[PDB]
Amino acid sequence: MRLAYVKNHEIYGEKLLGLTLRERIEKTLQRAGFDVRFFDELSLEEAEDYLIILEPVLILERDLLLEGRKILVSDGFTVGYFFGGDFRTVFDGNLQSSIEKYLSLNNLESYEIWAIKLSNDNLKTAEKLLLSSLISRAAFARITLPLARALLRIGLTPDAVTIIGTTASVAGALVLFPMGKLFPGACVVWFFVLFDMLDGAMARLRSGGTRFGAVLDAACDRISDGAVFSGLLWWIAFGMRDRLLVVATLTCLVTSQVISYIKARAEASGLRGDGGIIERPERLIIVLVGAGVSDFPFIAWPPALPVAMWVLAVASVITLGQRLHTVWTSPGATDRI
Amino acid sequence: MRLAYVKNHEIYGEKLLGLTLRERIEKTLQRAGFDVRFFDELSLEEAEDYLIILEPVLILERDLLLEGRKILVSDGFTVGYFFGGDFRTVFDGNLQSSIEKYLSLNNLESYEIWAIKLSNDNLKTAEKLLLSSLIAFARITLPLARALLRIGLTPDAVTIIGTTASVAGALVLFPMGKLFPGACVVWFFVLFDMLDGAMARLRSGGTRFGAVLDAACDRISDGAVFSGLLWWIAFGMRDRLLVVATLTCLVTSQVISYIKARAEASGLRGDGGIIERPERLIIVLVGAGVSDFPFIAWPPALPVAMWVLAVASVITLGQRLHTVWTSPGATDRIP
Ligand SMILES: CCCCCCCCCCCCCC(=O)OC[C@H](COP(=O)([O-])O)OC(=O)CCCCCCCCCCCCC
Ligand SMILES: CCCCCCCC/C=C/CCCCCCCC(=O)OC[C@H](O)CO
Ligand SMILES: CCCCCCCC/C=C\CCCCCCCC(=O)OC[C@H](O)CO
Ligand code: NA
Ligand code: NA
Ligand code: NA
Ligand code: NA
Ligand code: NA
Ligand code: NA
Ligand code: NA
Repeated sequence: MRLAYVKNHEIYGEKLLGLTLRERIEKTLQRAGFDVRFFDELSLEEAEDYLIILEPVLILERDLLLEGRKILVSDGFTVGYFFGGDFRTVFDGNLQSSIEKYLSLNNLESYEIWAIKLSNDNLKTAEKLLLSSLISRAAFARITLPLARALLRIGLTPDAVTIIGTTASVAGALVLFPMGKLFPGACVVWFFVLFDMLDGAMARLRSGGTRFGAVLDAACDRISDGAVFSGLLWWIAFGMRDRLLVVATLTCLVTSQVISYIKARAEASGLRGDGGIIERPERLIIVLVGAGVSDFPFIAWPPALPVAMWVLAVASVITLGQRLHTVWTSPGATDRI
Repeated sequence: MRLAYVKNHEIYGEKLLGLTLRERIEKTLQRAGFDVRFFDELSLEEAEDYLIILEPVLILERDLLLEGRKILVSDGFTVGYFFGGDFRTVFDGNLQSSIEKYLSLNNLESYEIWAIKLSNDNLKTAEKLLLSSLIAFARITLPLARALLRIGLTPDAVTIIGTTASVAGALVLFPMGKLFPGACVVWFFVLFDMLDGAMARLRSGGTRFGAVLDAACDRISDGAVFSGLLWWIAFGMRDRLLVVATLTCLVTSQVISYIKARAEASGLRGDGGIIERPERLIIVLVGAGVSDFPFIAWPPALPVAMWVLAVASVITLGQRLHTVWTSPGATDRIP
């Protein structure tokens, strides 16, 4: 049903980390559900999908999801094409002319794949990238990049997007949470936290960000977390009138601020301060899911808000210790000044 | 290589200002480029220079430069000997006679250094002289630091103790409405946490970890102060507008410090602002204390201090950000 036509190249005969690039790309495409056909002159068997790979490439993605009609790209180089079966009606023997005709007749999008075009002079980089791949950031890039392109094209800048997302998140948190609309507040806050995350991709498309932009993005993270926790606290203290839960919420707020501060300050002194069980994404998911479940339409479970807040509280205290341990074990930490 | 042979003594195990005299003289001589070897009977390893210290001594000089053949002295007392490697050819097992022979065979000059020969009955004077060497503040802060070091405390321990005591004061006294005693306790133990700097100066000089810990504990103390105040304001006073002002103060106090830390982590500046941590603490603590002052408390001091602080904090939040924006290299593109 799915055929992957790979053009034979000289470098696919080279070995890399025990296996040849030929078998490597073959198994990679087979994992993606493709039947692999190497070729020198293209003969289009009847299929529903065609993945045609013309340049020699090492694919660095484990899970490859291809749909629609796309041009696969990698660092600006056009790796291959993902066409429908209808391309057989346009393929007239001359591959370049058929490809150009098909691109003129159809709507195609670009598909940024984590891969590297193989040449005689970059195989060491291919080895390094394969090791990096073996340890989804690639799927994150493949989703964020078109949105970043669109936002840049309508005149937005990465820092502007940071401020927009942070302002919308604080507005949602401080408006919807105090009046008890925990589920729509959780949705709005999550949407605009994801929105604020786009500034990095936008700066990558501008061939570079700035240090001020990074500092602004992080300080805005702190502002947004403070606002989420403050709006939840307002609801818990004055809506629910729950003193124990206020204790948990104040603990969550202060500890999340200090957890981020430890990493920042350790790096300011030239040390490490990262780590911990609960970082910002897990922290936001636990509190927002707890708030959303507590106000879910029709079948809300109100105890989800306290359970999330208490678990996070303990999970934050522990993290605060863990990061301190990181600072304590960083080289030069106990060095005398 | 140059070897410093120090004769072992019981008194080198005594601690002065947190560190032992053995470790103190060891680090001092290592700063001078010597490999330090403690001994009771001398075995001369091969070296280019020999620094022989026989009496127990505290060296009070930071920069010691030894080049020729010399006799180190201090106020008439012979501190040590600086001989060449050729002393290995004259050492016959008995150190005093070999030293006298080497002195008879060579011409040496007396190098007057700043040191003190240690005895059991002058350790207090030696500690006072060491304190003079390492550095009101002098009458109150330094003796308190010396006392805290003497009972085995270290700077990081005092940081944690002072922060824990201030957090306890804030979280016990403020929520039940005891704003004046809470302000007193918090101020006292913030000063206590500040004693960590003097203790580090008296010891090695402090660590990067210590600096990071002191600052993170500052953040914890500020969070606890504002949280106890918020508890009282929300459930004791039932004043919601003042609660928004207090939440603004809390969040902004965390974020203001985070900006500076994060900018410095990026190699930029982030300090400044109209209201810094000492001013913030003075404002909120004075407002709470005046609001709960004994006999004739003035209730409006708490809200005025908070709202000012809120307005003063938000502005500060911008200023530091502007500082980051104007730091050299801030807006440079990173390829
Ligand atoms: C500084 C931001 C303040 C602007 C807040 C905007 C809220 C608009 C009102 C939205 C509808 C909420 C209705 C409601 O039930 O609560 C009203 C409440 C104020 O009313 P009152 O009870 O104080 O009279 O409303 C509130 O109390 C809002 C609670 C949020 C207060 C916490 C502010 C913390 C700021 C976070 C960091 C700031 C960035 C520098
Ligand atoms: C610009 C700001 C202008 C503000 C103008 C004043 C507004 C009204 C003041 C209310 C404070 C509450 C008054 C009564 C509560 C006293 C607060 C307090 O500290 O109480 C301690 C004591 O334990 C309690 O019994
Ligand atoms: C580390 C920073 C995060 C820690 C955050 C912890 C905040 C909660 C701590 C103590 C509250 C103690 C409550 C003491 C009793 C309440 C007094 C009260 O307000 O009672 C009002 C009364 O019911 C009608 O006027
Ligand atoms: Na951002
Ligand atoms: Na920027
Ligand atoms: Na951000
Ligand atoms: Na209650
Ligand atoms: Na301290
Ligand atoms: Na230290
Ligand atoms: Na401190």
